[PDB]
Amino acid sequence: YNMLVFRDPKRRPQLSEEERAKVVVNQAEWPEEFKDFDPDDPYKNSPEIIKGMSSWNLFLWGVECAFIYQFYELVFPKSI
Amino acid sequence: LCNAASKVQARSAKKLAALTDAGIQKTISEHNANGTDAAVSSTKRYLAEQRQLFHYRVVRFFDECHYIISGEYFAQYTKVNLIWDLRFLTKLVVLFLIGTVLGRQSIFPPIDPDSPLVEALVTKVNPNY
Amino acid sequence: LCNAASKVQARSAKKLAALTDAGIQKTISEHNANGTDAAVSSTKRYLAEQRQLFHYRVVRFFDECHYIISGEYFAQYTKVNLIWDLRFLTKLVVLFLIGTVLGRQSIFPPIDPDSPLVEALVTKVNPNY
Amino acid sequence: HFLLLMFFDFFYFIFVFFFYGVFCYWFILFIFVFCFCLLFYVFLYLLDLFAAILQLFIFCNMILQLIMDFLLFLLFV
Amino acid sequence: DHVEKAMIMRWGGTLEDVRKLSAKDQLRVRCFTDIEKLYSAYGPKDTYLQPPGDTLPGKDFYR
Amino acid sequence: MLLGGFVPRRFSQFNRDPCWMFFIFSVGFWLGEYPAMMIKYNARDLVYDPHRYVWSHHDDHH
Amino acid sequence: KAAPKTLHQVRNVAYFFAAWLGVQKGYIEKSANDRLWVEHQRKVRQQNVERQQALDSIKLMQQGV
Amino acid sequence: KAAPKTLHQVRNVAYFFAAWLGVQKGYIEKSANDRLWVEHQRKVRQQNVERQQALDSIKLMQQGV
Amino acid sequence: STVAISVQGLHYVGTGLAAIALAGVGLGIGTIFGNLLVACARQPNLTKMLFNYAILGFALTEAIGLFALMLAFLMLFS
Amino acid sequence: STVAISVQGLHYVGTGLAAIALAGVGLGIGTIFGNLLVACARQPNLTKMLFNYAILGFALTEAIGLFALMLAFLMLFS
Amino acid sequence: STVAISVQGLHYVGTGLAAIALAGVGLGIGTIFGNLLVACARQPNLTKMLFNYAILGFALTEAIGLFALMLAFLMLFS
Amino acid sequence: STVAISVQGLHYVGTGLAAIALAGVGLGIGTIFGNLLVACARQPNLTKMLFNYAILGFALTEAIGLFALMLAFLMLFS
Ligand SMILES: CCCCCCCCCCCCCCCCCC(=O)OC[C@H](COP(=O)([O-])OCC(O)COP(=O)([O-])OC[C@@H](COC(=O)CCCCCCCCCCCCCCCCC)OC(=O)CCCCCCCCCCCCCCCCC)OC(=O)CCCCCCCCCCCCCCCCC
Ligand SMILES: CCCCCCCCCCCCCCCCCC(=O)OC[C@H](COP(=O)([O-])OCC(O)COP(=O)([O-])OC[C@@H](COC(=O)CCCCCCCCCCCCCCCCC)OC(=O)CCCCCCCCCCCCCCCCC)OC(=O)CCCCCCCCCCCCCCCCC
Ligand SMILES: CCCCCCCCCCCCCCCCCC(=O)OC[C@H](COP(=O)([O-])OCC(O)COP(=O)([O-])OC[C@@H](COC(=O)CCCCCCCCCCCCCCCCC)OC(=O)CCCCCCCCCCCCCCCCC)OC(=O)CCCCCCCCCCCCCCCCC
Ligand SMILES: CCCCCCCCCCCCCCCCCC(=O)OC[C@H](COP(=O)([O-])OCC[N+](C)(C)C)OC(=O)CCCCCCCCCCCCCCCCC
Ligand SMILES: CCCCCCCC/C=C\CCCCCCCC(=O)O[C@H](COC(=O)CCCCCCC/C=C/CCCCCCCC)COP(=O)(O)OCCN
Repeated sequence: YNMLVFRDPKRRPQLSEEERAKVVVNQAEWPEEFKDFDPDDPYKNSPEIIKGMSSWNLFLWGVECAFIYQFYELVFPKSI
Repeated sequence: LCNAASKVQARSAKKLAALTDAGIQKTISEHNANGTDAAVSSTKRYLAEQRQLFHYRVVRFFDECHYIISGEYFAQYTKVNLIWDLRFLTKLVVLFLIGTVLGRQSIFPPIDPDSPLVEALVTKVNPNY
Repeated sequence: LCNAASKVQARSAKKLAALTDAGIQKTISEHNANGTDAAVSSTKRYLAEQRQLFHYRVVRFFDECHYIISGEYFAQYTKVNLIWDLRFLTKLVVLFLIGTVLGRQSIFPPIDPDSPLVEALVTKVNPNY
Repeated sequence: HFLLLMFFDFFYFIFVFFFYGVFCYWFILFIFVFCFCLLFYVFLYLLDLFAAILQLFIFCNMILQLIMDFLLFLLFV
Repeated sequence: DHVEKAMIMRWGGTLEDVRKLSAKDQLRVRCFTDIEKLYSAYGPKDTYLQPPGDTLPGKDFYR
Repeated sequence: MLLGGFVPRRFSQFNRDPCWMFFIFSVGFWLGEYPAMMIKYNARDLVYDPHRYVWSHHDDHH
Repeated sequence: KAAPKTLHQVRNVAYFFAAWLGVQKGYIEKSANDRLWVEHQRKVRQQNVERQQALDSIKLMQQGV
Repeated sequence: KAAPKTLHQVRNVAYFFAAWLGVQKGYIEKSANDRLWVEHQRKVRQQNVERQQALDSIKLMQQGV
Repeated sequence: STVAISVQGLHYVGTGLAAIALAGVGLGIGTIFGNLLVACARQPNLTKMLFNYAILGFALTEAIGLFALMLAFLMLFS
Repeated sequence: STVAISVQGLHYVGTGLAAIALAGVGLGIGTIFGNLLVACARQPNLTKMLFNYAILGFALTEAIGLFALMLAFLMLFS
Repeated sequence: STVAISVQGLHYVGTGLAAIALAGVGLGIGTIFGNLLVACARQPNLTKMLFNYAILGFALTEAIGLFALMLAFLMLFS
Repeated sequence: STVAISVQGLHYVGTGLAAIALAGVGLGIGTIFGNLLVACARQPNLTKMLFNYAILGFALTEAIGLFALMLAFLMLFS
């Protein structure tokens, strides 16, 4: 998949179909971060860097900083 | 006008079927069987819970105030708490500015009668606005 | 300043203990044990559900439109439906009026330049407002 | 860069002073114009990115062509 | 620098004349300069071209 | 060269990496500064400078 | 999938549409008023120009060249 | 009852208080401006009265009773 | 003497001239697609790579036309 | 000394120039249908895909021609 | 000073320039009816389909011709 | 008599004339890609190589337009 011009790398298969069919999948050994692993969404279960900090919260933080940048002088104007 | 409506309905139906949440699917099936609305039911449940949790909010507020005032909050202060406090400060500043703008009911400060900008007010194209 | 705070906290604690809802009490106990906030958790659950039910809302809208257009809704029309439709009409009228006021950004219609009320605009006490 | 500056100025103008049309009955015209501006923005940035590298390539190629015009190669025996 | 030049030239031609204004007035002037910047080549040209019959001060106001 | 790295699948995943957290903060600033300019520069009480015809850059550069 | 016992979503869409139509009515009214006032100001400036020209003509006659 | 891991409610109250204080700042500013303009209009009316009285006095002298 | 004159309507003239820059742009795009068809007739299995190259050529030619159109609109608003 | 002159008729001249660009468009069209036919004769089996690509050629060239025509009409009424 | 002029005769000049737009248009048609012949000799069995496509191209070019003609006539009787 | 006259609007006219240069540049670029297609359908094994040369050609041909465009800016901003 892509996010703007950033494309997610994909690992090339190395096993042949015959060898691959003989592989037994045991997700019990897998880490909890990667279970029901999906190439189209590998980071769905990945932990947050800061607990409770959503992406929307950061976006809104930036929006508020922009509003402050544009509106601070309207409330605390300064002379030349 | 009808093909577009059918296409939109089909797309939303596909997306609804796609989600693999047991609770959401169960609620959707139950409401479809009963002919009721799941979203409105969710809204009513939420408002009921918030109505029943108001005094819980008050108790939590007093507990948090005691926690902060006692100094226990700053004893275990970390960088994450610093990030949260910076977010908090930013919201406070933006809310103060918005409150000032709403309080004076104007984006810009009003012009005093002795200011030389009064001419600008007199020469408004539309005095109604 | 402290006695009042203690009294308010005690009153809210009594009211919180009074309610006899098993689910609410269970959630409160669990969050108190874990030290988390129940009200905020309820809000997040609600928003998650509404985010996952958007396309359900779209499908329901199209189903209801088909139900109304097919004439099946009017076949079983009763007095209760009449009451609901009157409520619906009242809300529509009030929303239209509020929309007009917001659209012109004025409670009253603006004054035309050829009107004799222009003098009123000229003689404003505060031209800023 | 002149073109980029001028287009950015136009985009700022229409975005700031005509976005209110989203709430009006001519919203479709503004949405069409805005989509066209976004497309033009992306196209200009891609074109500039490609052109800068290509122009450096040609700048070095001219110098190497000067050098190659006077080089004589011997054959090993 | 451009903002200060506009303020000085339009309100006396001297820094002291600008400082005679209040902070609110300076805010208004600077925001008008921002407006002119955002219009640039596409905004109305009455922001710098005085229409005939306009009662506002002209270029020889301070001369 | 755009070879690899963490790529969030959707908006909600931008919080899974500090660098993309900073990126989404910056995007919020970028996109939210435009509404602020709409509100500020299309305000009812915004008034053009009375002395705007006293001087302009057009006469200066000419 | 039984027939819907409530029409909440249709009603919500209708509420939005009603508010939007009211907004359009108000916007049209305000735009018309703004155009009227722009024309009025233009006429005022034209009248001022004519008055100034008449004054200049009278002053020219007083000059008597 | 463990210590709170989040301070959401205190933050909400602080948000309300910040907005309220901003509202008070704006209200004070607007009220002061309104008082200034009221005084200005009163002065204008007083000046108009004085001008009318002076005109009437000059007309009285022209009457010459 | 030191006479000086400014003319208002001249910006309509220059603008029109810039529009003529779209004559060869138009044509050029034409030409590309022309050749494309012949190519797709000569090597019908290459109906996608040739299409991609034609799109690239159109994009570059449209950039040139756009360079000209910026001047055309800018003089018209000066 | 200053002399500001507003010549009204000049807006006609520029308009006409903006129409000249149409030639570079129209010719453009013919070229695409000048070669399409040949392709249809070379590979009659692709009478359909070639037609669609030529129509896309017409669209892109035609779009350049409306961009010029907008300048032509704006200066005719202003 | 403030000065304004209205040169009527200019309305002819623009009308002439728009006519030049036909120069390409006509030429374009020729190109079509050139290749058509070369296409009909190679594949005489496809005269009907090629003729229909040539008529299509002629109509598309005539559209631009009528646009230019409309501009010319408007600037002539205005 | 002897008058030093300074007309202001002329800088538009010249600017527009410079844009006419692009009419060639644009067209030229198209020609390249035209041949490119006819060259890729005649020896597809070299497609990549051919593409590279085309890009080189585009970069050389475009360069010239820039020259003209520069002049326009110089006269348009002076
Ligand atoms: C200057 C000062 C002036 C002051 C004036 C006075 C001020 C007011 C004073 C008081 C007056 C008296 C009280 C009146 C109250 C009226 C409101 C009320 O009660 O609401 C409850 C009522 C629901 O009550 P209910 O029926 O009892 O609900 C039962 C359940 O609880 C249901 O529960 P639930 O689970 O459903 O809960 C969710 C529900 C409840 O949510 C809410 O409660 C919402 C908030 C309620 C208050 C809203 C007030 C609105 C007033 C005007 C706008 C002001 C700003 C509002 C900001 C809201 C932000 C969210 O959500 C909604 O209602 C959703 C509504 C939006 C639907 C969106 C659908 C859009 C589809 C478009 C498709 C187009 C396709 C075209 C194809 C064409 C092809 C050719 O909801 C509404 O009325 C919603 C109104 C929304 C109006 C929005 C208008 C926005 C402006 C126009 C759009 C412009 C931008 C977009 C343009 C796009 C191009 C087309
Ligand atoms: C002219 C045009 C100008 C345009 C300017 C620009 C316009 C804006 C453009 C955009 C700007 C950038 C974005 C900025 C966004 C900022 C807002 C935001 O994000 O909010 C989210 C933020 C929560 O975000 P969070 O921390 O991420 O939440 C995490 C969880 O989601 C938490 O989830 P949860 O479960 O907690 O969810 C509930 C939560 C979330 O709820 C919401 O989201 C609320 C709605 C959010 C938007 C609010 C915008 C506010 C802007 C100013 C006001 C405008 C009208 C707002 C109407 C709201 C109606 C509900 O509720 C609250 O936040 C509650 C807040 C209210 C607390 C009430 C406590 C009062 C205690 C008083 C005790 C006094 C005792 C004195 C004893 C003295 C003894 C001596 O909430 C707030 O900031 C709430 C602000 C509320 C301000 C109300 C001020 C009203 C005016 C003053 C009061 C006057 C009447 C009463 C006087 C009484 C006498 C004292
Ligand atoms: C995939 C691409 C991604 C980006 C790629 C890179 C960039 C490329 C360039 C373009 C980027 C586009 C922008 C990014 C996308 C943003 C939207 C999104 O996805 O958000 C998901 C997000 C959910 O994601 P999440 O991470 O799961 O969040 C979990 C929960 O939100 C829970 O979060 P929490 O736990 O943190 O909760 C915090 C707290 C905080 O909650 C709040 O504070 C709520 C916010 C309140 C409003 C404050 C400001 C809102 C910002 C508006 C201005 C935005 C300007 C920039 C937008 C540019 C868009 C292009 O929440 C609450 O307490 C609950 C809220 C209850 C209050 C509701 C009532 C609010 C009343 C407001 C009053 C003020 C109104 C003005 C008038 C006032 C007059 C007195 O959905 C929303 O929340 C959407 C709500 C707002 C929708 C409209 C926003 C602006 C327009 C966005 C258009 C985007 C177009 C994209 C097209 C894609 C097509 C393929
Ligand atoms: C005894 C002790 C007493 C202590 C009392 C303490 C009182 C404190 C009172 C409140 C103080 C508030 C200070 C901060 C606000 C200052 C506002 C200000 O000056 O604004 C003017 C300035 C602007 O100054 P300006 O007015 O010159 O700029 C205007 C410019 N024009 C005119 C062109 C528009 O505003 C800003 O620059 C705002 C920038 C944002 C501020 C918030 C930053 C938050 C952090 C963001 C970065 C980190 C993100 C990380 C994300 C990823 C994480 C992994
Ligand atoms: C206290 C605020 C309450 C909020 C209620 C808002 C209700 C508004 C409903 C109608 C809005 C449309 C009105 C149409 C006409 C607007 C005209 C205008 O711009 O007037 C401004 C009002 O406009 C503004 O101030 C705001 C402009 C737009 C603000 C945008 C708000 C935030 C938008 C966020 C966009 C982010 C992306 C979202 C994408 C969604 C759509 C794809 C005031 O000035 P005038 O008196 O007309 O004269 C000024 C000249 N001296």
